[PDB]
Amino acid sequence: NFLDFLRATEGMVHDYEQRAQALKENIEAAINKMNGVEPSDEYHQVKEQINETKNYRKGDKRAFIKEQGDLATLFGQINSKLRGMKRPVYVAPEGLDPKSLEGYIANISEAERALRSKLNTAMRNCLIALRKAFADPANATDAKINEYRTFVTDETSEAPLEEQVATLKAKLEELKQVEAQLPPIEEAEKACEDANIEDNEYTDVSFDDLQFNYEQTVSMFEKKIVYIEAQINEA
Amino acid sequence: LRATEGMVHDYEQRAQALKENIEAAINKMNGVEPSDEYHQVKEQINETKNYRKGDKRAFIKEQGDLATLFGQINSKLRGMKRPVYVAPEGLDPKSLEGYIANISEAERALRSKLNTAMRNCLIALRKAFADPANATDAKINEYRTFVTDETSEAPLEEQVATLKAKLEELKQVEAQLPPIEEAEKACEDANIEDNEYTDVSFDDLQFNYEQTVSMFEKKIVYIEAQINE
Repeated sequence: NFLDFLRATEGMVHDYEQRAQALKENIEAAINKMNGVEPSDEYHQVKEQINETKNYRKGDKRAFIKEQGDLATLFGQINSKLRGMKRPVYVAPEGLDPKSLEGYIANISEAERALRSKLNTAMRNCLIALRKAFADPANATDAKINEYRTFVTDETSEAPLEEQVATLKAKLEELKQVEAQLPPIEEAEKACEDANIEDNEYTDVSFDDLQFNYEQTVSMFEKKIVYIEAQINEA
Repeated sequence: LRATEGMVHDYEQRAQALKENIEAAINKMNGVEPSDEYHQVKEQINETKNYRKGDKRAFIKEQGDLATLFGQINSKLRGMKRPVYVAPEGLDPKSLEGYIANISEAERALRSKLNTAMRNCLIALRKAFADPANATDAKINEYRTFVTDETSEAPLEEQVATLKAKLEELKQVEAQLPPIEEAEKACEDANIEDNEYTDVSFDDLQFNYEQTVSMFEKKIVYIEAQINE
């Protein structure tokens, strides 16, 4: 009968209006949350921020999209039933019609892409910083060792043997100071591996290359001092 | 006496062997052609890292050992008031140091070669997903636009048929989805975590298809309901 139809279509309108408003408020809260995110400059924080965007993509993002489509269906259904009964058309409140709701879906979709893009930028810059944090002192220390490598491999001295030995011992003591500068360089490399970094355009040395260069250079100094002191004992 | 004879023969044999080993390793590196497939390029990069901790260390250690040995020989000869030992051409410690310099440069050049192949590889993997994903997303959205348009002045039986005809067209899309999921899995195998070239994941696309189909089905049902009323 006619009063049942009117009551049923009124209840559908009441359900549509309440859900459309709730959808709008929910999208508004989620888009504001996205736009409020400030990307970190620390690796594990950015990775969690990126992981947070995946919770939206798997959760409310689908909930919003489904509910917009469900409401667009319901709006069409309401007006379908009204047309069939020669009733006035149903007009949703301003900003709550299905097309407005569709536009809010596009709004948060834009905000979602924009958030993801700035998080990806912050992640690449974080990785570039981690690379440079290893490269700069690694390049410094490698060049410093190589200076001492050049000295100990020079065969050109015509100085008396005792002066050669004193000079070699003094340079070795200098080089040995480098040993204390290595632990922080290893730490920087480990931080790179913690971020799963697998290339470093900024250096051509690994920490093991550096540690090994130091140890071998020190040993060459030691062995040269020994054999020159053997020469001095033979006189 | 014979100590120096034996060290010289040992030096010259080892200096020559180091020269030839570095030379062969350089040729090998210079001859690597970067692959275009992710797993191959990954394994090419793997081998440079194994050179880095294998023969690279062995060549560097041996160059330094031979510099030391050349030093020991001449220290012994000077103590004995004898003339200095001069290595054969190309085998002196400075030449060996230059061969270390040479292979270091070949290592560097190859490593960047492989790093760009890997970058372009991950780009191609991203595009292999993005291009069909973007195309299918637009296609689904075309049918989403159709079913959410309520401008039809036609008999209900005719709207139902048109909606069923459009739905059947839309269901042709489902067969396009499995190749797109495999393109995503291929990205996940290369540990790709970002895609600048698309705004849609595979689950986004699947969901859009599932919801758009369902909106057609529900619109069919409530117009069919109006037909018998």
